[PDB]
Amino acid sequence: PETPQERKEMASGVNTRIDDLQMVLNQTEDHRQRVLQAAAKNIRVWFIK
Amino acid sequence: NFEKIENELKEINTNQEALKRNFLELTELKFILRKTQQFFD
Amino acid sequence: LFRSEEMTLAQLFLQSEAAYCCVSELGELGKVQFRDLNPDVNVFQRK
Amino acid sequence: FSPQMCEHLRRYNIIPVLSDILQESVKEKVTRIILAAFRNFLEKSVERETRQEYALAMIQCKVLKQLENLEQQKYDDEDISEDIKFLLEKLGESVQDLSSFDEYSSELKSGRLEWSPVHKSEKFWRENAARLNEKNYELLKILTKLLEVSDDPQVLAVAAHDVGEYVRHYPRGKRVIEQLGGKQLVMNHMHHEDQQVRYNALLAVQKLMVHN
Repeated sequence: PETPQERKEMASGVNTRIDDLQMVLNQTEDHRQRVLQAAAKNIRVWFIK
Repeated sequence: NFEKIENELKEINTNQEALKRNFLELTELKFILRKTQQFFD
Repeated sequence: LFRSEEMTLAQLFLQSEAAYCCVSELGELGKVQFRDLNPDVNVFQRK
Repeated sequence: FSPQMCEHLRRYNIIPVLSDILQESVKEKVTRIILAAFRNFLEKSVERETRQEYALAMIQCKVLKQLENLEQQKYDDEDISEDIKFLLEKLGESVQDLSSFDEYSSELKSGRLEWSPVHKSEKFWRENAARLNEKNYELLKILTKLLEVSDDPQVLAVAAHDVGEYVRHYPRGKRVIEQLGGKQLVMNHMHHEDQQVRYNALLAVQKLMVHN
């Protein structure tokens, strides 16, 4: 930023963006593991079928 | 039934291998706004 | 059991509708050896 | 065969039960007339109300996707081998016709528009990259207007699919939702109890921030 009091707007801009970027990475992991809670179930019959 | 499972874990995993990089580039941006502020002061 | 077996060459007549389901019930039994009726055919066009 | 009888029998559950026999197709003569009856039902109908027999028949049932693998088989009757190409030029035209900006406008303005192939098609989102811009940003401001005042027990996921696909194809559209506050909306609706609206809102907020 090269200036004072505009990095304060920047560092609080990355502070809220990381929060919205970590709240999706915690939500996609337990959704992908909710896929493999159901889709990894019954794979052996699907190989046989 | 299978194209749902095929396209989900193909879209999510390539999202995860891209959104981790977008996240790991941003935390080293959040620290170098924090480190140079106290260094300037 | 000191001799081998007694086979048959039985001939199936499977209709159009019951062509999957009878061979499927032949798969659970599993004492049937299928002979290749069409040897001189390429890997496609096999219906 | 008579066109006056086509709109007389349409006050019934005719085509969806006729699609439920087409999935069995065990006798191979039961479905050989059903593919022929659908051509006779549409071609011998001199009106424009075959679009009602598009919105009921094939875009809401598993019969449009069944025409492809019925073509890929080696059918012997020459009247069915011409019937599969006659229904594809019919139905291919129908998918194309189905996707149009005006129709989409009705869907988010007249509202209550569901999981039709107007959202699922890439050919929809391919052309209208600036249609959300051409309505002076109000087109981006009326989809979210229905998302925030209403609970939408089923259709909440549909407009969340509308925003997630649009910000993928247009990178400047993410700044519109950042001034609008619709980013906070999809962070709330992703915690909802229904797995159909929770996943698509999860699919939307992972598409809003693809590059930062």
